[PDB]
Amino acid sequence: GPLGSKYECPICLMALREAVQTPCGHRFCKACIIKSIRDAGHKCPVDNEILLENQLFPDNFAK
Ligand SMILES: [Zn+2]
Ligand SMILES: [Zn+2]
Repeated sequence: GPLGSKYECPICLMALREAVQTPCGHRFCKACIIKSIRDAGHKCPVDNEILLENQLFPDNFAK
């Protein structure tokens, strides 16, 4: 639809579910990134940095 993502998961083009931040600094949905790294390869699709499941940390939005 509208073009212009604001903290969005490019994998599903949906708003971030549970928001898991990578060490790369990119936040993805807690499932989309997992199903992209243990299925295709361990990388963030945007910029191809090596991403591991244990390296993912849910973002604290309670601040
Ligand atoms: Zn997603
Ligand atoms: Zn990245």
